[PDB]
Amino acid sequence: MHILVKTLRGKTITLEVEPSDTIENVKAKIQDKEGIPPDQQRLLFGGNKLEDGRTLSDYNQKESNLYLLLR
Amino acid sequence: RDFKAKVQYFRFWCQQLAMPQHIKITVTRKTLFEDSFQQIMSFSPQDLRRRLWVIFPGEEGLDYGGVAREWFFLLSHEVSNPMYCLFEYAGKCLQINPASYINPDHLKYFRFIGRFIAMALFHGKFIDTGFSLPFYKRILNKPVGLKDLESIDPEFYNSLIWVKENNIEECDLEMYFSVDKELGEIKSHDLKPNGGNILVTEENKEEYIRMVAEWRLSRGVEEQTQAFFEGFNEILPQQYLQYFDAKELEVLLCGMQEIDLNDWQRHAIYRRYARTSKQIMWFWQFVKEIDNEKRMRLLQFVTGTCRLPVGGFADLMGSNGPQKFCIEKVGKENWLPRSHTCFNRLDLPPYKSYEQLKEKLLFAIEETEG
Repeated sequence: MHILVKTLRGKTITLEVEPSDTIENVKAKIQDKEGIPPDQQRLLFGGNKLEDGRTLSDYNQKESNLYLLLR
Repeated sequence: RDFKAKVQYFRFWCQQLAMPQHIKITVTRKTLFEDSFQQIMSFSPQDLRRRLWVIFPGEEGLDYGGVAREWFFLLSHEVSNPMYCLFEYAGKCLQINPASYINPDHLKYFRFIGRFIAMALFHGKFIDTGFSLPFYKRILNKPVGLKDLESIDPEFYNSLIWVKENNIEECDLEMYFSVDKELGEIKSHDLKPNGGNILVTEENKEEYIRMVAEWRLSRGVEEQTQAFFEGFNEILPQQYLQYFDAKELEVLLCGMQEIDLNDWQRHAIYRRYARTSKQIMWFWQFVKEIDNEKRMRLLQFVTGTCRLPVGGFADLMGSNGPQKFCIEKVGKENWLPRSHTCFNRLDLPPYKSYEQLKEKLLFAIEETEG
């Protein structure tokens, strides 16, 4: 499922990921396109923060917006 | 306050600025948008303040008396058509399309849409089209912020609410008062002077959340908005609408509509609540008690608009496609009720009595959330 990875600056990053992929695996996939260490990354879906290890199907779909906050 | 008193006052002000005699407006149904554009622009603002004698030559079912109500109704539908490249719309609200530059004369057309909307207010004719809650605040020269971003972009709003409610200094997050701007390549754009080298902290996180929300709600429609208000203010000056709010101005433009309580309850979903829940039954007793004037304000408070589709509450639309009216169980009796216009969801707390619900909801739809 092709989902969008956005920031509060206005940047966007379309990354292809399966529903079984985790937040630690999603942050590791962002390193191949953006080049940021996964420890400095802080993703969030909805109003809640995404915890590294849990699968993407728990937070829940195609063409979604995940906001990335750098550390 | 009383909206009937405010509308009656505004109608008196227009009657004083009105001009004598009338003007001819000739249009056709086939090329209505372009005919109307050529016609409205051929006249001066003082001529557009005279009586609008509109005609649809060669249209059975209309006569050579006044036909302005059918013109204002039909033309408002064609304004939303995406082929003109001015507004982006949902199939079957008006959001200015940032790619309107495609139409080389788009700013000339936005001035005409400015005159059209100011002419509907002045002449007391209703339109069957409406802008977003923040856009009505733009017309009223009221400040825009994070609250209004939820309607246009809910996930950006949700990311900003996390920054507001969580500790950025403990989490150690790199954020500056600057945003991306493109046309070739991309460059930084400061929100405040020297914003790019000003780290967002706990002291100024509220200022940052405001300035980003304000930017996001007008990032690529500045010239278009500026062109719209050139046309608006030359017919009706914005100063005449200062005593109205974004919900009153919508009803002043779109007119009053009788809401069907049966179609409302039949096509209403419930989150963590049942149809037989004490609070859900008190809510429909409240809707039945209040006058249509307050039912429209309750509908506006939950969905973001008094307008409804020709189909009904079954064809109700949200931000992510079709979403029916929802009532969610959230909080405790101490809380005030909240809403999510993107999903038409009402966050109703579990109150202990009907009078508490009647006092809390009636106050929340009048005084709004802050």
